[PDB]
Amino acid sequence: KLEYPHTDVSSSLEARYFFYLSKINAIQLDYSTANEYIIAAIRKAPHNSKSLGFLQQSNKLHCCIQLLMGDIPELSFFHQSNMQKSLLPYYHLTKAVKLGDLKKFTSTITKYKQLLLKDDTYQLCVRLRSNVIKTGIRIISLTYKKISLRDICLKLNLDSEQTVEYMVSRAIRDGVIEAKINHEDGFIETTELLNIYDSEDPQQVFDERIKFANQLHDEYLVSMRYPEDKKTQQNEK
Amino acid sequence: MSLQHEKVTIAPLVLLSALDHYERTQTKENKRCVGVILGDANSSTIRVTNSFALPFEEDEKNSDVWFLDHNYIENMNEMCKKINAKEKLIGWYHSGPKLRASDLKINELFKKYTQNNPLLLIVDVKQQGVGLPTDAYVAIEQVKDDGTSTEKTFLHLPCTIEAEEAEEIGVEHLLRDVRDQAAGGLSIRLTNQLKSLKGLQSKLKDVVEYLDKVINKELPINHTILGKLQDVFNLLPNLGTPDDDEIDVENHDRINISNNLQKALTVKTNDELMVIYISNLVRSIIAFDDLIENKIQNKKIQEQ
Repeated sequence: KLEYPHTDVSSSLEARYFFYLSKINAIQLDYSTANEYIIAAIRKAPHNSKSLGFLQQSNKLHCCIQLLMGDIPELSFFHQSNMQKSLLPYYHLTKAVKLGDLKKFTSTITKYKQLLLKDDTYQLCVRLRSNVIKTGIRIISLTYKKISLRDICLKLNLDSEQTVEYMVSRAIRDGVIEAKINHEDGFIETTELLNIYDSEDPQQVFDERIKFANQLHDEYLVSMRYPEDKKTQQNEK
Repeated sequence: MSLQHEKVTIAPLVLLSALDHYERTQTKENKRCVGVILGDANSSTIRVTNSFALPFEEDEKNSDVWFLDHNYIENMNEMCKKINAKEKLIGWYHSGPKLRASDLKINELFKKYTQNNPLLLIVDVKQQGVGLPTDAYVAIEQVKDDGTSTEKTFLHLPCTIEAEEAEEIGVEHLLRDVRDQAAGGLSIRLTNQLKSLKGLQSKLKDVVEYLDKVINKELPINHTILGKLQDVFNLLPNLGTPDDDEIDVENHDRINISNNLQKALTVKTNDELMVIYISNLVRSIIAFDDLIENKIQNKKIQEQ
């Protein structure tokens, strides 16, 4: 529709606005754009006790959104909160993904299922199953340049030689593992270049950082004048 | 004679006079002002102090028919030396509006007078270019075979300016401009970079058309000229090599520094904000004292 203005709108209305945006993108399979908003939405909301509940909602969502995009969110952020007990099932989601252990993630979502359903994080959890598996094989690829797919099957307790192939094969379409499978030399061999300093990539990062910085220089400049003007209207020496 | 002259720096006054002289003698195209050029030389830095007009009539029916006032030159040389001794005959200007093959007949007359090779300043007098329209040529003599045995030819030298305290300020004083040949600030260097690209495209056409005229409008094949052209192509950069890659790594370093330098500036700008709100804070206490004084003032108004 596009008509959502920014002209005079309260900070209460924007803060709620961004929370909704995060939810709406994630169920329709966009994760990229949900990151920016889930972070924005924490920042506009204040950090009071009467508001603590809203922050608990945001913090639960921040785990799913981040993980599906394929970046692990801070262990630290959930550790060193007071919200740690609410985010206790959610800490256990993050640890499962980290270790790559399938068995762990399945156990978590069974025990805490009633809690997860209220907050509406559970539907997102069915999808987070997929993330657990890729991490388990991701781990093996970094450690081990050449390992036979026979050995990969034993380790993550997979069913056959065909199973192990089809997970790894999809992982490389999206480029997450980044390897090559050899079925006629009987091992998987990593094709990792693993350098980004002799890529045109740094150019692209620095652009965001510079644009944000200038953005703020203008925001200081504009704001500064308005109180100065008011004191000038009032009589003083 | 000496061929040791690597730059010519010309004062604003020399340019301004010779140009000024063109309409003071009320000459129009195909009639020439020439004048005497006075200044320093025998050095790498040529420093062009002053100039004065001569009468000059050009007949172009025969380029062997020319007018030059001989006596005028000797007389004038001696008077100028009594104001300032650093004035010597260092050449003569030709008023343009282009180079000719004919300027060499005239140059011989000026070798006579001088102990340096005469500078031939072709001052183009309609004024084309976003640069200076002043060319400098000094006749250089060297043995060379391009259909000749001993060549006299004219080698270009750079034209730039140098000015005194007084003269610079007098230029600035005329001008309502802030300059843009300076390459000082960010703003100025932006303007320049675009002027540089436009400078480059226009010269390339002149090279492109010259070559069309040999091969289709039939001038002769000049091996020596082409030869020079060939090397342009030989010393070109070639990318898709590690050379191209060193550039990529270079870009990264400079843009990283721009970000880190910019982050410093994010503290500077933000810090100041707090200081103003301090000034606003103070101005309300001051305004309160005023507001009290003005409460009292209103009772007087009622009373009176």
